Amino acid sequence: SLSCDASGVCDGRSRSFTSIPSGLTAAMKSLDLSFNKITYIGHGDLRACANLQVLILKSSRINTIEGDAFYSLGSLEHLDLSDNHLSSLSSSWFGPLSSLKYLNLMGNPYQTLGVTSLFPNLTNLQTLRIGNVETFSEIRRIDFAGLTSLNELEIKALSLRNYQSQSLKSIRDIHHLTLHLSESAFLLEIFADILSSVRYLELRDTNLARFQFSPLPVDEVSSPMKKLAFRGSVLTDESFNELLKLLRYILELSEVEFDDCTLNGLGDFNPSESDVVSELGKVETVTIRRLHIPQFYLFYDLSTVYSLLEKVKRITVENSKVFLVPCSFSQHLKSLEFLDLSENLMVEEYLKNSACKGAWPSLQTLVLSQNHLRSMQKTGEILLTLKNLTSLDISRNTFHPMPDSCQWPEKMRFLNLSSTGIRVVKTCIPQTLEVLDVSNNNLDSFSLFLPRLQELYISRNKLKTLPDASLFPVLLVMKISRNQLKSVPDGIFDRLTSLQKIWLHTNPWDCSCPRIDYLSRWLNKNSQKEQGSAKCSGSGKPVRSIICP
Ligand SMILES: *[C@@H]1O[C@H](CO)[C@@H](O[C@@H]2O[C@H](CO)[C@@H](O[C@@H]3O[C@H](CO)[C@@H](O)[C@H](O)[C@@H]3O)[C@H](O)[C@H]2NC(C)=O)[C@H](O)[C@H]1NC(C)=O
Ligand SMILES: *[C@@H]1O[C@H](CO)[C@@H](O[C@@H]2O[C@H](CO)[C@@H](O[C@H]3O[C@H](CO)[C@@H](O)[C@H](O)[C@@H]3O)[C@H](O)[C@H]2NC(C)=O)[C@H](O)[C@H]1NC(C)=O
Ligand SMILES: *[C@@H]1O[C@H](CO)[C@@H](O)[C@H](O)[C@H]1NC(C)=O
Repeated sequence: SLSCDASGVCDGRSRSFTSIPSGLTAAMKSLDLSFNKITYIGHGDLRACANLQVLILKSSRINTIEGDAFYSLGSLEHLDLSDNHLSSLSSSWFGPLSSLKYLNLMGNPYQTLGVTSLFPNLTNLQTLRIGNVETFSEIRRIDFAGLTSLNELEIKALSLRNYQSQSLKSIRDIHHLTLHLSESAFLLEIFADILSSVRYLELRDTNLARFQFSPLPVDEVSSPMKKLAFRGSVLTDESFNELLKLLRYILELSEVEFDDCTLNGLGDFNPSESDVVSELGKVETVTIRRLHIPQFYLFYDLSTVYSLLEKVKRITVENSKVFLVPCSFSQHLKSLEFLDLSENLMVEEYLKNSACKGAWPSLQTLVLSQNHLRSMQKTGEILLTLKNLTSLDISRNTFHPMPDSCQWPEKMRFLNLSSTGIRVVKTCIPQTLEVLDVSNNNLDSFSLFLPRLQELYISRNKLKTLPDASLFPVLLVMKISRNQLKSVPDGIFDRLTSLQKIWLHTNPWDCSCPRIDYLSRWLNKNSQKEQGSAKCSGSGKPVRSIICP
């Protein structure tokens, strides 16, 4: 019942197969037998497809596979056996897969990878995923023997009971290691074994409240780790300080991320300057998303973080209930160039303290997207302290109408006012602008002369008339989809002499011929410039298809 295309890609997915279909051929390049009910794979089921490159067997109900089932798949590059019922793995399955690049064994109920190294013959392996949520409980030294370099290694071990020291040490290089660990018990041992190989370590769902640092029993070496991320972790202010002590081993770390974590303030954590980490090495990017701090009144005089972020260039603290960045802290972020405080609780009065006289000295880009700002004039006035600011994003803030006169940072060339509920644009917006986004608002027209404007985004508004071409003599990009445009003045787009891209779709274009002639002809001569396709109101026919005699 399977169907193959002309390139040997065959689909046998979501059938009710209870066994590998018979009559497979050497012409098959890809076989998808996922979501079936193939309980057993025998000695000869896959012997005929010797040229197979891709074999997907996800979520079928495989519980038994004969040891030599893959003997003729010497050209196989992708094998997905994830989410099946394999409670035991056999080294025999992989012995003949010399061309294998991707192997997914995750989601099967085995407790360990077995007593025999499974991957020594997989010399070309690039991606390996293993483990499960409830049963994988031990990682052994023999587990990764034979593997030298991997682009991605994912180990799901939420129920881990034991990690044999040095298990991960035999791997020479790992570009991205993803570890699902529920407890911090083996973190020091694991960390010690990946110091020479891992370039990006990602730790998921780890409760690190009990984590405590101790120098590692390993020889000194230059670690290639550049990125470290924690996803869904639980920390205490004390354990966080302990984690920072690991930085001494990863001197090239440049980026750190904390997503969906929770930080608990002990309330007794009174560390001396001796045990407190105040240096952050070469970390230049810090990204925090959805951080939950239960009781902030349980933290001490957090001034150590001031010396911690002095060299950081990019900081993101998104959707974490931030309502204030104290002035003294802002003054210490001397190297900061990009600051994103999207989806927080910032209001003008507190932003005024956050952006005090010498705050964020080097700042070039400030994102205050989804906050509680109400006045564009007051916001611009407050930000005059940021002398080097060139880009400002205040989108998704509910602003009252803007006035005719406003003060803004002198170098500001980018301003995002998308989704701010504005009904009119006034001269509050400066002529220094090169990029303006006023999309998703309630605008009925646009008449602002912005001589240096290179990009205008005004999609999702209520314009019934295209803004005058003379308003943007050097415009490169115009986005005006989803408005209420029915026509355009003859020759208008040819007057946008620098135009490179334009979005005109989702508008009720009137394709009656003694009117749509110019637009249809322009679209035919400028297909490269159009993004999306303008369609006629009613028929839904592409505007370009219309030809007026
Ligand atoms: C961020 O913006 C600030 C703007 O204040 C930049 O700092 C300012 O840099 C200028 C030029 O280097 C300094 O002006 C100089 O003042 C002396 C007076 O002693 C004068 O003789 C010179 O002719 C010149 O006008 C100014 O003092 C300084 N502002 C401060 C901090 O007081 C800063 O360079 C920008 N950061 C980056 C990396 O873009
Ligand atoms: C002006 O600000 C706009 C509002 O933020 C911005 O549009 C938004 O751009 C982001 C970034 O791509 C989109 O985010 C999408 O991707 C993230 C991460 O994968 C998801 O979490 C989001 O749900 C979303 O799928 C937003 O969708 C998009 N908002 C919309 C609907 O417009 C503009 O790009 C900014 N203008 C300029 C010129 O930079
Ligand atoms: C891989 O298969 C070859 C087949 O000749 C076998 O000799 C070898 O032991 C297997 N794994 C190793 C150790 O390379």
